[PDB]
Parts: sequence; C-alpha cells; structure tokens
Amino acid sequence: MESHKHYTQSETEFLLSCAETDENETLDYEEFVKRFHEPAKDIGFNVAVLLTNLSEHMPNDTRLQTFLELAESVLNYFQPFLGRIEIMGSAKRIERVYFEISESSRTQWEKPQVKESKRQFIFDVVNEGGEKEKMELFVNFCEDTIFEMQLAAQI
Amino acid sequence: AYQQKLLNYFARNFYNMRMLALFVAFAINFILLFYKVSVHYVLEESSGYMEPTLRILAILHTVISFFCIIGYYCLKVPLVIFKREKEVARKLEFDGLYITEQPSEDDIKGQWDRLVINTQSFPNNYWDKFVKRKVMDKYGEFYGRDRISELLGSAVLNSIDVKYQMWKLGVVFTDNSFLYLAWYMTMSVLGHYNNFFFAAHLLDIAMGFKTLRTILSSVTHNGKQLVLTVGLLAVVVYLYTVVAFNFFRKFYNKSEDGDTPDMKCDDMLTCYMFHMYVGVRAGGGIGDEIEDPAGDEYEIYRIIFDITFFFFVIVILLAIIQGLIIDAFGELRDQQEQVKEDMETKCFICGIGNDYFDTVPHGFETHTLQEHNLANYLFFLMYLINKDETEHTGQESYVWKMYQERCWEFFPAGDCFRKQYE
Amino acid sequence: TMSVLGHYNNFFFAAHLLDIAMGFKTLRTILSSVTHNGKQLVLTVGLLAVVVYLYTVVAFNFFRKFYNKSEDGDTPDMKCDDMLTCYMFHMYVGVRAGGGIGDEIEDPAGDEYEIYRIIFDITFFFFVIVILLAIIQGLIIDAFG
Amino acid sequence: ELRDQQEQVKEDMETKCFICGIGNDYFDTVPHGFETHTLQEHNLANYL
Amino acid sequence: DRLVINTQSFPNNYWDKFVKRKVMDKYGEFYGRDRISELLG
Ligand SMILES: [Zn+2]
Ligand SMILES: [Zn+2]
Repeated sequence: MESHKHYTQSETEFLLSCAETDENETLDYEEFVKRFHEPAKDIGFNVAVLLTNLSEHMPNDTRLQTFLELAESVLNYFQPFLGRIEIMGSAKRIERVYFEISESSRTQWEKPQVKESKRQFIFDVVNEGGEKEKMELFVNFCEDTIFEMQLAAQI
Repeated sequence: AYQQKLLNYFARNFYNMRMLALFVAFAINFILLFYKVSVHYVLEESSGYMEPTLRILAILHTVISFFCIIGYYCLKVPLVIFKREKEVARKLEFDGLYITEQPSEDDIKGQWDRLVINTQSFPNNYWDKFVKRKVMDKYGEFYGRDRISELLGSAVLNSIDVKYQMWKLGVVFTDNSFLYLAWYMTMSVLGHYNNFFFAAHLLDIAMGFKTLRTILSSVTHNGKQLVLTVGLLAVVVYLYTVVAFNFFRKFYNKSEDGDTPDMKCDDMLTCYMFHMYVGVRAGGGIGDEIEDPAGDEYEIYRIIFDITFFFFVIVILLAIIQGLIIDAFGELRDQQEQVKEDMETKCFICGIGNDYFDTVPHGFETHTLQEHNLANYLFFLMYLINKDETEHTGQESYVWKMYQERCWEFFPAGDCFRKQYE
Repeated sequence: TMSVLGHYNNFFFAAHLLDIAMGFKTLRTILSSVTHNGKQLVLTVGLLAVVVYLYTVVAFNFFRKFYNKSEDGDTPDMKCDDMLTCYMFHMYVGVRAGGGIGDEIEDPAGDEYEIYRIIFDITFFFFVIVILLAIIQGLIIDAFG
Repeated sequence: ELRDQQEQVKEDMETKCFICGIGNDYFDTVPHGFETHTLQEHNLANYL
Repeated sequence: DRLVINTQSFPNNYWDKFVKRKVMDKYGEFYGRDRISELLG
C-alpha cells in the first residue's frame, strides 16, 4: 500500500488500525469499509455536485477557490460520474441542473453499436427527415436507446 | 436455461459470426471454381477434401445462417417492437385514433395494430401498462364504457397470448433487414438442397463495409427516376423502331448475303427486340446492321436515320447513367459534409454558432462535450425513470412533468448560461 | 535499386519513369485524387468481380451451348463449361467488351431459351456498362470536386 | 444547376420568408416561433 | 522507440537533454529509482 506511492503514512496506519483485525492478519478488500464506502462515495458525490454548483453559480472567490482546490481529489474522482445539463426551470430563465450518472449505463453506452445508431441519427436529424419536432424525435431516439441499453445489460 | 444462456451468447456474439459467415461464403467462392462439365463434378489438387468439406461446409453455412436469424430475433426485434408499441400506445393517448379517428386504408401497418389492442396483453414490451388504463379512463366517460370494454377485448400450451404473437410476427415481417436475412437463410436452404444456386449467398457483401453500401445508396435513392428514364428510353426505341417499319422494310438481312434465307425485321416484336438488343448493346451505331451507302436516295434518309439514332441515343444513354450517378454522388458528399458542418458549427441544443463560444481556451469544444453532451441528456432521462417521483427535486419533478406532458419547452431554445451573463 | 538493376540488365532500365510521379505538382494532385479514394475504388472493382462471378455461374447452369471458341463449331469448339475458363472468359471478354457480348453470343436463331439468353445479354449490358462508368468517372470527378 | 435551384428553393422557404426576410436566427427564441411565424405571420395564402 | 530509450544517447538530435533527466526526476520517486535506471539503460 505504501509502495503505491500515494497516501500519507500515518493515515495508512489509521486504515490499518481501522482495517479488520481479522484473526491472523487477513483482509478482504470488498469487506473493508468499501461496501460502506460506496454510500460514502454517494455523499462525496453530492458534495462534489455541491462544490461544482458553487463554482458554477458564483465563481471567482479565492476563499471558494482554496476550498475548491482543497477538494481536488474528489472532483478528480467524480467527474466521470456526475451528470450536468441546462434547462429553463419554469423561472423563464436559463438554468442548469446537476445530477447523477450511473456507470453501468455508460458501459452499455460504451457499446459502439449505439454510437453508430447515434451517428446515423445525427445524419437523420441534420438532413434525413422533416424538421418537425427536433428534440422530440431526439427523445424518441433516447427512449429507444434506453430500451437498447436495457437489452444490452440484461443479457 | 442452457438454451436461454445460448440465446444470450448469440445475442452478445452476433456480428462476429456474421463476418465469419461472410468468410465461409468466400470459402464457397473458393470451391465453385473447379467444376467440370461431363452431370458435373470436381477436379483434384494435393488437398483431398473437396466433396466431404463441400457437404459439411454447406450444412455449416446454413446452420450459421440459422444462428444469425435466431440471434437477430434475439437482437433488435424487441427494439423494433418497442418502437411500434410506443407509437401505437401514444397515438391512442394523444388521439385515440381507434376511438375517434379511424385511419384510412393506407397503412394497415397501422390498422394491423387494431387487432392487438383486442389482446389483454397488448402493451407488453413497452413497460408502460399506465397507457392502457389511462386511455381507458380518458375517453369512455365521453364515448362509452362499452367502448372501453371493446378496446379491452413443456405443459404451457394455450396459456400464452396467441393473437399478440400473430400481430407481433406480422410487424416483424415488415422489416427489410429481417426479411433480408430470412431470405438469405432460405437461400442457404436451397443450396443445401441444390448446391448450384448455393453461391448466390454473395449478397452478404451488401450489408458489411459501408462505403460500397453508400454507393448502393446512391443507386437506390434516385432509382425511381432511373427506371422511369429507362422506360422513356424504351418508348423512344419503340417509336423509333415503328418509324423503320413503315418506310424501311429492306435494309436489314439477318442471314449471310441475303441469298441465304435472310429476314428483314418486319414483325413488330422481332423488329422491336432486334432494335433493343442491337442498338442498346451497340457501341454507338447500327452501322453493322445497316445497308452501307449504295447510292439509293431512300438510303440517304436511312443514313440520316442512323445518325439520328447515334445522336439521340448514345448521348441520351450516357446522360441517363453517369450524370445521374455522379449527381447521386454529389448529393451524398453534400449530405456528409453538412453533417460535418452541423456537428462543428451549431449544436442541437446550442444552435448559435462557433462565433460566440471560442472566446475562452477552447470553450466551444467544451461547450459541446459538457454543455449539451448529447448522451448525458439520455443518461439524465435514465436517472429520472430510475428514480421515484417522491425522490425528485422540484427541478427533477418539474422536468418529469414536462416530459409526461410531451411539451418540450423545458429543453433550451438555444441560448445558454454562457449567453445570459458570462 | 531500379538504377542498379538497369546497370545490371538494361531492359528494366527505362522503368525509372516514375520519376515523373514527384515533380510538377498538378499531375501529382491528379494522382492524389486517385489515391485518397482508392480504397472505395478497389472494393468496388471487387464488387464488380463478384457480379461477374455470379453472373458467369448463372450461365453455367442454364447455359451450356451458346459459346463456341473455334470457327463454326465443326472445328473443335469449346463451350465455356469449366468454372475457371468460363470465369476468366467472361472477365476478359465482357470487361474489355465495348458494351455487349454480342460477339460471343449465339445470334437470335429462334430458340425460346435464346429469348431469355438475349434478355441475359441485355442484363449484362445494362447492369455492367452503366455500373462500370459509374465506378470510374463518377468517382474520379467526385475526387476532383 | 437543377439540384442547385431546388436546394435554394428549400433554403429560402426555410431561412427567410418573402415578407420576413430576416433569417431563422431571430425567430426561434420561443417554442418554434419561426415555424408559427411562417404559418401565421406571413402565411402566404392569407394575404391572398 | 522503446529500445532507443535504452541508449544513453537517446535524445541526441533534438538538443533537449533537459527531457531525459527531468523525466528521470519526475516519476521515480513514485515508481522507482530502479525504474529510472532501467529507462537509462
Ligand atoms: Zn445550447
Ligand atoms: Zn416579415
């Protein structure tokens, strides 16, 4: 663990005294705090969403900058996991909603058959089709794509 | 569960065995090149397995065709039936067309979906049993609870929904891709029976490496005009033949020198098909079949006639074919370059331009990758439907309500949070 | 090394004239119009060869008398029965044809098989020559565009 | 030139109307306002 | 280009002998001075 060059050594020993103390020295990595660390991952995810939105609404604050860079490794972990869009949330103003993206849906989105259906859909929405309800046809494609990844993961 | 797992395997290992079936088709081409007219047979080289691996590889290729049609049934068939059930369910939502509209005799694709609403297990593979009882609730207070009742309606033998399956496979048969691969399997069946037509499996090269397929697309999208133009050509050949039937009944002699029992093309048909087969596969003129200039004053106009054929035929022919094919290529390159335009100038949700968004260190690129990030709206919709509505934020429940409304103004009209202040 | 081989045997010595492939650039842009698209060109010619293959095979099952390679048939003629021979025969004849196989075909004698055989030659003419010109100059002028 | 003329017809029916003549930059601010602007605000047969 | 990093005279005609010892300094505290010695030769 210390050969992984990463941590601070007193905190490695903190994790050691945390670890299992399982009767000789043995330890299962999954049963460590890991299984409870994914809800801790959820908490830190929400914290990352929070600090993100703090920077996004109200930028340019060196207090917040120090607090942000203080939380550097969390934003390093969770940018593969966050979800972010923009909408008009009934306030007649441009808004943005930050949210969660699970990973297994991205693994079934990693399936490039979806990507080529997507690129053909790009061709469709650009030219091949009556420009009628653009984003509604997009969401029709999305619901179909949802069903596609349901099929893909369910195998 | 053995067979279930194997269907799962054929799903998750589908295109690889498709390309392997193509490679087996190439091996079919490898053999069909040593036949001898005696009945027929095969010659011999140092390899000594012509007939046994012939029969085995034929049965193998047919079995792989069976495997790919079963896998394709296990593949996209639920997605297509998902699209169909979605469309029918929402058209009963937003119209109640079987309640009210009763569409015309066109699209019994659509009226085909009448008799599946008869089934109690109508909206199955669309997860959305909501739609049935909502449409049941929405209109029969106006139009009839009896109308609602009408729009209602190893050992496992008759406890399965038969008419749903009938409707289902009827919708399945409408696919061009499904019928393509099924017909391909029946070609493998006929080659298993008679391996003369067995090498006609080489329309497998019509749905692989896509550039040939775009060339075939350049063929097929314009082809109505092509076929009607060839019909116009046939009209020209028809009337042009008829002209050399009234005034011209000596200038053709099919035999040698005419003393041998020659034939002037007098008969309508014979003269019809003669001008077709000669002048289309000509090489410019009918200078072969014409009488050469002997000095007749009729033959002067007959030479002028051959000139009019040459001019008003060959020019027209090349205008038919490669003008239209290069026109097809021009529109194909235009469509692909406009796709590459719109993916790089104005996004779907942005729709402004790359004038505004490159002010900062590559902000247009990140604006694409982050701010509209096309698959993440998909992930967001997943994140909605996965959650419960109690669990929603007011933003989440808001967008959910707008989604149920099918109203779409919640999506940005194009301007963004960079556009408002920056 | 071509100059070396010409120093040894000055028969291949004049094959140095691919030196005109990397000088005055307009010819080289024409060669660029050739080479950037050429994957599609070669695969299309392969598709053409597939068409010739199957189209030959069609005139192997139903058609085993309409070709006679010698003079008049009494001299020991050859119907293209052999797969290869018939393969390469259709390739060398119909590709370097000038439209039709009106040379090698039996002319309309009156056989009802020969009606469909004339229709067969028409299908060759149409689905070959049109396709050929579409292969070559459509793609080359597309490259120029 | 024939394909150019037909595509420019499909341009001008979708970018700048006869009576509008601005562009589809301005009029898509609201829920499909350019479309309704065509169908309602210049609505070619209704001047007739 | 793996087996030219084996050479001590790897980064010759790029004037930039900086790069060798900077990469030597940058990672082997994490991953190994022996790894630095291997990427020497
Ligand atoms: Zn936008
Ligand atoms: Zn106006």
